Order: sequence, then structure tokens, then C-alpha cells
Amino acid sequence: GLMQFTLPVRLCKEIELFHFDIGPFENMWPGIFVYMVHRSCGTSCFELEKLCRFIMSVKKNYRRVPYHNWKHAVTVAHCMYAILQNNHTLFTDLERKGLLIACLCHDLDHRGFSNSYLQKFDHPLAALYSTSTMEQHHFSQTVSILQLEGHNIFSTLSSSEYEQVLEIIRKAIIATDLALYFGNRKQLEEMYQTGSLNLNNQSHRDRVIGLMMTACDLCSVTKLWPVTKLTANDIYAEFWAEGDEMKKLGIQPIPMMDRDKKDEVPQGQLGFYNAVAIPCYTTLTQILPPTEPLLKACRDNLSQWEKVIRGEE
Ligand SMILES: CNC(=O)c1cc2[nH]c(-c3ccccc3)nc2cc1NC(=O)c1nc(C)ccc1C
Ligand SMILES: [Mg+2]
Ligand SMILES: [Zn+2]
Repeated sequence: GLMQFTLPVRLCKEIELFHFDIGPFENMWPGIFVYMVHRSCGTSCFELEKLCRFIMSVKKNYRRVPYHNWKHAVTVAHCMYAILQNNHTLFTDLERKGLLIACLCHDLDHRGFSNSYLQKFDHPLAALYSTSTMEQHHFSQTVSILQLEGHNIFSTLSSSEYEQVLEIIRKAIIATDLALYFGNRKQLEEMYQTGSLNLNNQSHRDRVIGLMMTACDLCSVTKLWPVTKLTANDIYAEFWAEGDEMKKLGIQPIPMMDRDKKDEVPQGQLGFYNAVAIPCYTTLTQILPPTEPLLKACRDNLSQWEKVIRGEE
């Protein structure tokens, strides 16, 4: 009850900023996450005996892959933390509880391969869930860990509060399927421009929570340049690995994943910032003005990639 977590001063200050990096010390990430729940939700939201055992179970069910790892789960969780703290009064008690757990769980038991690669491999998980394949799996694995003796961090919720929080988490994890992002942003775009966006419309909060999740999951591109650049290596190490496995199934992989076309990479970063990253945080900024620092950071980094091409690094 009376046991706060307390970070070193530099972390105590930087963590509140959007562009904070959670650092190379694995053992401090659970403290960081727990810190963010207490400040975001209340000291009282979850039993600490139980939260700690849910954290360490989730930590274990992320694999040792180059990008889609435990450091991603906490990084994404942190960016939602920043969004929630800068939009204090826009979100229910339940949404703040469910959304931080969603982000920590959003990529559970990821193997470093796209939904596309699962379908062309004929992995079983592709037979079991035709669309948003990894994403239905991640939610699945989330409800597993919630149901281990001693891991139900929600058991003090009422029947119907519990039913709402599991429904928030599911939509949130499904919304991380980038394939559904493009359609979701467009609807939110029209709704904000035609003035029809209504945050008490539940189907509308859903859409907005969808965009938030996309923005947190892409937040790699919203860090200072040297974090963005070094993360790109991790992202591309999975992509080229999947390309290698595409080639083993006798398919030429798309250039994004072909290690032979590293040269074309800076240009592929341009298309990505232009087609996905910039729009995402633009639309987010319009709906949630306090999230403008993400948009600014993303633009600074688009500008760093333009330099990489122009020979200037
Ligand atoms: C949907 N589209 C994308 O995700 C994309 C497409 C690309 N095409 C090329 C490319 C390369 C060499 C030659 C031609 C083309 N690089 C690409 C990188 C991409 N994404 C990320 O970097 C990326 N993806 C996530 C989910 C989080 C962060 C990042 C930073
Ligand atoms: Mg994912
Ligand atoms: Zn992710």
C-alpha cells in the first residue's frame, strides 16, 4: 500500500517525456513499468504481489528476437504512458488500467515474422486465425497469462468491469495489426474534418484507441536520431531474416526484406515516414493536441533520413 517505486533523478525526469529511452539495463524495466502504472492509474489499481508475477510471466513469453522483444513491450507501454499523462482527464480508470497492460502484452510470443510469412509457410496459427494472425495469438497468450494461479491482476474488478477491460485489451492488441491502421486513420480523418467525431460514441473511442496503439507501436520513429537509427538495425535484422526464409520457400521477397537491397533502405525509410509514420501522428495530434511532441520528433527524423541520402551521412 505505502511502497512507491522511485527512479534515479535523470530517469524520474526523462520518463515523463515522449522520446525517453528505457536504457540497456534489462533488470530495471519492470521497475520502470510498475512506476508508470502507479503514476498513471494509482498505487491501488493492482495488488503488487500479483502485478510483479504478471510482469515476469509476460517478460518470459517474449522471445529473444532482434526487435519484437521484451524491450519493445516496455518501450510501447512507455509511450502510451506519455500519451495518458498528457491527456489526464480524457480517459476512464478502466482504460488507463487496460491500455498499459495491452501495450506490454501487444507482441507476446512473436517469432520475428509477418502475418504474410505465417500464411506462405502455412504455419498452423494461419489456419486457426485467417486475419490479424499474430495479433489474435498475442491476445490469446495474454488471457493465458491472466489465468495462471496468482496472475489475475484484475480479480478485484466487478464481473462487468472485467468484461469491459478484456474487451479494451482485445481491440487494442488487434489494432496493432498495421494492415487495419490505414482504414482506421482514414475514418478518423473524415470524422475530425466533417466535425462528426464524438468521444462518447464508443465506436469512436475504439477508433482513437486504435490510433494511439499504432502510434505507440511505431514510437521507434519518434525518439532522438541515434536511438531511431540504432533501432532501425534491429527492425531490419528481422525483415532480412524473413526475407531469407521467403527465399527458402522459393519466393523472391519484397525489397523491404531483401538483404541484397540495403542500399535502397534510406529511400524505403522515406516512403514509410511519408505513407505511415507522418500521417499517424498528424491525425493523432489533431485528435489529441498534447501529443504534438511525437509529430515534431517524427518530422525531425524524416529530415535525418533525407540527409542520409543527400550524402550528408
Ligand atoms: C508498411 N510498410 C513498412 O513497414 C516499411 C516498408 C519498407 N520498405 C522498405 C524498403 C527498403 C529497401 C528498399 C525498398 C523498400 N523499408 C521499409 C521499412 C518499413 N518499416 C519500418 O521501418 C518500420 N516498421 C514498423 C512496424 C515500425 C517501425 C519502423 C521503422
Ligand atoms: Mg506486433
Ligand atoms: Zn509491436
